[PDB]
Amino acid sequence: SANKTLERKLRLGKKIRMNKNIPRWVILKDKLKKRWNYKRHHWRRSHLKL
Amino acid sequence: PGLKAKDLIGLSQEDLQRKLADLKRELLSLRTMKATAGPVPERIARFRVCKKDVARVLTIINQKARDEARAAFEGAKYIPKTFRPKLTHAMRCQLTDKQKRLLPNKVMKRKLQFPKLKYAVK
Amino acid sequence: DFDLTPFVRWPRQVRIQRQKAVLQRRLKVPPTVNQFMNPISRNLTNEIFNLARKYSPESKEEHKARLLQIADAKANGKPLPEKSDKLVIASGIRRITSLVESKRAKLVLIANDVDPLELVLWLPTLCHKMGVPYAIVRTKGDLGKLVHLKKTTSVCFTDVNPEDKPTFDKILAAVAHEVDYAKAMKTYGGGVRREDE
Amino acid sequence: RTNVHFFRPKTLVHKKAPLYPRNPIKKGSWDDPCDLLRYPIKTDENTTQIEKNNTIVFIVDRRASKPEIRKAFETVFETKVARVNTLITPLGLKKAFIRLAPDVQAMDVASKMGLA
Amino acid sequence: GAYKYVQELWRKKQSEALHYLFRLRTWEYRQLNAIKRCSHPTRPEKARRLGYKAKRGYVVYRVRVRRGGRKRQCVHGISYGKPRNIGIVGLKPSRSLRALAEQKVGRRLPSLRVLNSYWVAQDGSYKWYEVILIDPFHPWIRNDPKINWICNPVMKRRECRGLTSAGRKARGLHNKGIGAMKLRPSKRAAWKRNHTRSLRRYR
RNA sequence: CGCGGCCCGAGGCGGCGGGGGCGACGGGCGGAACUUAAGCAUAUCAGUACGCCCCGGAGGAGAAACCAACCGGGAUUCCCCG
RNA sequence: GGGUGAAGACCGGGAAGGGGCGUGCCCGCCCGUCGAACGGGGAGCCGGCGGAGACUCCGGCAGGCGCGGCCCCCGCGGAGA
Ligand SMILES: [K+]
Ligand SMILES: [K+]
Ligand SMILES: [Mg+2]
Ligand SMILES: [Mg+2]
Ligand SMILES: [Mg+2]
Ligand SMILES: [Mg+2]
Ligand SMILES: [Mg+2]
Ligand SMILES: [Mg+2]
Ligand SMILES: [Mg+2]
Ligand SMILES: [Mg+2]
Ligand SMILES: [Mg+2]
Ligand SMILES: [Mg+2]
Ligand SMILES: [Mg+2]
Ligand SMILES: [Mg+2]
Ligand SMILES: [Mg+2]
Ligand code: NA
Ligand code: NA
Repeated sequence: SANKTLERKLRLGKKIRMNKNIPRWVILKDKLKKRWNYKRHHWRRSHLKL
Repeated sequence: PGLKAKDLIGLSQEDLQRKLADLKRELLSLRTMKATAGPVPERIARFRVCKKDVARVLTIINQKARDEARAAFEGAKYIPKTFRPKLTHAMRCQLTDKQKRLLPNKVMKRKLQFPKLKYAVK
Repeated sequence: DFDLTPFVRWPRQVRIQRQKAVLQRRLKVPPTVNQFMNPISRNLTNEIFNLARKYSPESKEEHKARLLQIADAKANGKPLPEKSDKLVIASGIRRITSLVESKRAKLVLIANDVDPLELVLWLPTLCHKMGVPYAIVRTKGDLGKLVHLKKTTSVCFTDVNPEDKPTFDKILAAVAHEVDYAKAMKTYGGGVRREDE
Repeated sequence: RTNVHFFRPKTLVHKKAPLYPRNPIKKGSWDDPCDLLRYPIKTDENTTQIEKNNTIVFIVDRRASKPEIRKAFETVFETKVARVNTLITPLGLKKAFIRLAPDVQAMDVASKMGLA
Repeated sequence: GAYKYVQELWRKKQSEALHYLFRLRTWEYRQLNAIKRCSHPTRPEKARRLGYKAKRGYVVYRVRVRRGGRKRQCVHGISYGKPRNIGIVGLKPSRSLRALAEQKVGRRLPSLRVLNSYWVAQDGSYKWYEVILIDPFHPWIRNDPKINWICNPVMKRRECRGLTSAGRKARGLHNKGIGAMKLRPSKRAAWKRNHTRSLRRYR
């Protein structure tokens, strides 16, 4: 909604900042086999419950 | 790189305070440089050193202050709870060793007239 | 207007106190308890308190001075000439009972307001059976002040100096006149109607 | 007695007088002026702000309020401040719009700090 | 001999004098709270017999409890199982009223150590007891060899583990010999020892 | 009508304590039914599951208001035996 | 405050239950800064600007509520409304 508490707003803020891929220089520095971050979410499919 | 606490322990409180002020000011300057333009290697190199320099100066100041305050309450009955000896809760709430060895007077008298002796059989 | 004081709602403690006084006043109290409701007169009590004040034990400030002076002098030497044998009165129910049963006490004073009362409920009959004069008196505080304690259950005379003998004999005669045992043991108390008085 | 109600009497009340201090050493917090300010924001809209309205856009600590942002800006950059507007962004940072006093050229201060 | 006289006196509860005193006391207690601190013991001789001393660290509390049997806690008074478990109102508590008073006081004052208790009065809907408690951190208590043992951490909440005299009696520990061989060191311990399946290496 | 002692209470201050956590072992309470009886109601499962409270490195118990019946033993605990 | 229950907990007006001015006196039986982005509530309009914001930015013109200085007064008219 457009009328939220700051407490709910801060927990949703962290979810957005975390929805990122694995950086390219990290994949090769650590010699990673699996190159996708499976803790990502999509707004049309998820239920954050926050 | 950076300062050493060795030669830092040789300054007065005011000097350290001024040093800290300058370090924080130029840390803000480096943050501005990172936020704008681009991260050239030299300023980014200086950045980490400055952060750890602030850490070191704060360490020295706090150690000096703690030593002074601890010397202020050396012989008092009640001292701040931050200077009392480090123990656990359970061993803090416990009887000392002599309190455990106390006996009533009658038992003291009895246990003195029959002391332990060394002997062998055969 | 009119006075509002007799209409105040007092705190629970005060009300309990006053109701307890009333109840003790208008119930049927047995004669053994009743004897502690009928103390000795005030004049004789004053005479006895004067005589007893002449025989008081050590004073608290004198005690404090002694605790240093005589304590450190007993180390020097001459210990026997350090605790004078000044005649004093005795306090405490245990000691009083001990010397009443051996007939070393001439006069026994018992406070009228001991709580609980079983502590001294039997003492008058023991004294009577032992042939020892006794008197009930007004307050534990006064008996305590005699011996420099907050309060005490009773004191007793064990000896008196030759000079004070005549006054002691007068006091004894007055006490023997003013205290009767059989009448006290036959008389009930309480039973006062509210409307009557 | 003009009131029929019994009230608790008035007794002397004392003040606290601890035998030992509860916080022997005075410690700092987050609110130091230089650490309160984080960094300026650099975009074309913001340079247009500097040129047109005499305003600078800065990132600050979320716990800061308008009066202390004004004081910190005045002390760290020697200048005068007219008004401050604030904002908390969707990612959780605090943004301040600082408009300088009319007799102050915001552009020269911006350039001196290196923002220009 | 004063305390001998007091003891013999307290053996005659039905005399007129003691009857009058008991009536006064029972009226007095009925106007107070269910848990209350006392300035001093009401019965000095019994308190001395149970271990009380007149020094800093000993305290006395008066406790009130209700009389009669117990009623089960089940909605609408319905038990649902087999017919032998169907009773509601005719039951009796497994512990005595003297042992319940110590539990109530221990719950109310968790920072003190319970010692003992004794009877002081009853009136037909209540009984009153007195409980002796010790402050384990007072220096006079901690430096006295005669009471030091209660400063140990194993003396914490003795009444909650059935270790006082009344709890011990409810556990069956006032008996020895024939009739008492299946209840030491505790009922469950004896049951466990008598039903263990020992499987040795060379069976 | 005022003020001293004792007694019973009230408000504040100082210094020390308490509270909560821990799928085992330990102590104290409350307390089933499935199941077996070839049905089932006493009995059994079981003084178990589970609920509540409380310690410790162990806990609990413990120096006879005991066994026994003998040419007797002798605080408590744990193992073997029936 | 308390009451009850083995507890967990649940129930509750009969209880010495606060302030002011300013240091002494005076007044006074007894909870809640819990519960409504629709109920009550002191006060905002116009024009313009961006790529994504506007009763919030800028320009103009106003309102309400406080604080600080300087001057600065303790009521008259009508037959009556
Ligand atoms: K069973
Ligand atoms: K609202
Ligand atoms: Mg800090
Ligand atoms: Mg034991
Ligand atoms: Mg306190
Ligand atoms: Mg089964
Ligand atoms: Mg069957
Ligand atoms: Mg079958
Ligand atoms: Mg069937
Ligand atoms: Mg069985
Ligand atoms: Mg043990
Ligand atoms: Mg509200
Ligand atoms: Mg509205
Ligand atoms: Mg406006
Ligand atoms: Mg829009
Ligand atoms: Na607990
Ligand atoms: Na432990």
